[PDB]
Amino acid sequence: TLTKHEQDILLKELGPHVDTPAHIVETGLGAYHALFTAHPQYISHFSRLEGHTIENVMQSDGIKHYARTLTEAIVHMLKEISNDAEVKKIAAQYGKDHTSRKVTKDEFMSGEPIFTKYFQNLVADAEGKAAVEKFLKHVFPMMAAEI
Ligand code: HEM
Repeated sequence: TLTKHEQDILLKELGPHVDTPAHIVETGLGAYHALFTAHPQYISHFSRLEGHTIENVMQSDGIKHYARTLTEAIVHMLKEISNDAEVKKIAAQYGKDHTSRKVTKDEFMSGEPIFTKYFQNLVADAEGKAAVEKFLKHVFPMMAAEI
């Protein structure tokens, strides 16, 4: 798992992407955009997005809700990453929050490489890009266990 320094560095580099209400939504939007471009069939699995296509999903109201809650969840896990017990608990709950019968463990897990590339591209440098991957590779399976 992340060392204290890796957590600090990642928080620093993600900070300017997760500060303002707008940036928090913006960050989440990009992640889902990447996800739906690779897997447009996942769109209909998000209840608020039903009927949208990849052509128009980014303009829905629903995607802003999802964008906000995604960014918030990622940041929350990052902030607790040095608390083994807490991050495990938070991660498990976020997995459980994926109640929809439309989403499976395997579908969830397929988002890992996509979110990894996205967040790596979003952060500034090599040290942050490596920390992103270590961070996501660690937390994806934690959440998926409860899906
Ligand atoms: C970094 C990894 C992820 C995190 C932290 C995350 C977080 C969340 C959170 C917090 C919610 C609840 C939002 C609410 O109603 O309050 C949610 C919903 C959802 N997520 Fe994720 N998610 C992640 C990855 C994915 C992936 C890759 C998929 C695609 C398989 C996915 C599919 C869904 C679906 C279908 C919902 C339910 C939308 C609803 O019921 O309205 N998530 N996600």
